[PDB]
Amino acid sequence: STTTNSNSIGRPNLVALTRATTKLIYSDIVATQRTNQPVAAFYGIKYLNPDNE
Amino acid sequence: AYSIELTQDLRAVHGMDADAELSGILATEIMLEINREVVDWINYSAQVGKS
Repeated sequence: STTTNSNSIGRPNLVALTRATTKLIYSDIVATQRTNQPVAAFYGIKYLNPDNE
Repeated sequence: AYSIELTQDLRAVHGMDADAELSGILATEIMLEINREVVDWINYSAQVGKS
């Protein structure tokens, strides 16, 4: 009685591949504007009182 | 032996080509030295004049 014990399996079917990578949030979290020079100078400009606060 | 982080700096800030600047000073240096050689084998190999 030939059964699946006689038959020999050549290869597995590849089915599914999985690479585990985080949902990556640097895009939503931080305010990004590319810099065209190796040093990046953000101004910030403060509207004061006569008391400087 | 110029850094890979240099060219990007120097392309961005100065617009110069990095590589093509070193290839500028090496290609010029050898032809300046090979030329400083023969002038220095003329003044080396020349007899003393006014003698």
